[PDB]
Amino acid sequence: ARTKQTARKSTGGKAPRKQLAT
Amino acid sequence: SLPHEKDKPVAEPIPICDFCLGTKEQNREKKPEELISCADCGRSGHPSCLKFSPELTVRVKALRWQCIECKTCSSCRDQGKNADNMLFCDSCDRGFHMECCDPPLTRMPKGMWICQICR
Ligand SMILES: [Zn+2]
Ligand SMILES: [Zn+2]
Ligand SMILES: [Zn+2]
Ligand SMILES: [Zn+2]
Repeated sequence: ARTKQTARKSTGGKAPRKQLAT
Repeated sequence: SLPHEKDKPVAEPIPICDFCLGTKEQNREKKPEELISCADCGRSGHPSCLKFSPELTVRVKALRWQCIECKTCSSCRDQGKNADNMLFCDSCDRGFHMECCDPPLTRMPKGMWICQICR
């Protein structure tokens, strides 16, 4: 099954904060 | 939809994927792909960046979908100390604490898992 933990690894995490949309 | 999801207001969607920084016009393959957006925080992702199957993508677009961090248990409505081990349904992406499933689960299910609403 998927969990919060495994789903985080699947995306690889957001792009760096200063590059994200405001 | 569930009663507590109905008419519960949704946040303004951000029209950029938080994973690849593309818009609906350009995913990582430089092709158009509509975003999905968290109902609670408004942040968005391409389904391909979220690693969602086409079938899951269709279903979450019809539901008050929440991102990984905003996801609350569909039974108890909490996140809580056991949030990191909340199960995500492979049909609808809703979250359930193992102890809030019907029946309650002591160990993580193996393989694809379908929640009590979808099963
Ligand atoms: Zn993307
Ligand atoms: Zn969110
Ligand atoms: Zn719960
Ligand atoms: Zn489900």
